[PDB]
Amino acid sequence: DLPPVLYNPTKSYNVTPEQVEEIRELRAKDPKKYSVTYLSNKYNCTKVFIMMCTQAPREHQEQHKLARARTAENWGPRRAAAKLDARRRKEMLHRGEI
RNA sequence: GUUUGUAAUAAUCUAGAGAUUUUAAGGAACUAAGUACUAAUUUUAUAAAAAACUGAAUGAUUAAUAUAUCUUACA
Ligand SMILES: [Mg+2]
Ligand SMILES: [Mg+2]
Repeated sequence: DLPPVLYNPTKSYNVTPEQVEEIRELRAKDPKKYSVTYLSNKYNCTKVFIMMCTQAPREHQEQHKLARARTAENWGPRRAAAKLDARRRKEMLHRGEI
């Protein structure tokens, strides 16, 4: 037999051309309430696909980048260095260096 | 409280060195309790750098994409 399975995903198509429009009007109506997680669970999709059909307005996106930047300034020199190492190992991996 | 011991003044007595009384007097390094009388008392004194890796469980938020082309829209 073959060795154990580690990653065998299954693609699904649960959204229709009409439901895609509902995802667009909702995301633009209230991006705070109709988050991508809420729309993902509502239409039984992946959080990525929700982002492939529509994007939040530029105003809602800037506050997301700020929220992640404010939590980053709370890191000390020891945690900020470990975070940067984790981001470099990933880039090095895809360059064939790891 | 404890300790030392009956200060001075005054009264009386005394050859006079002294005695008696006021007198358990007057003191005191010490102990205990109480008391803010003195000192803890000058305008952001100093030091302290501060959340690793992998697996598992379980959340939040988000383009967390690519290819073709050079024009597109407005006025
Ligand atoms: Mg005694
Ligand atoms: Mg860690």
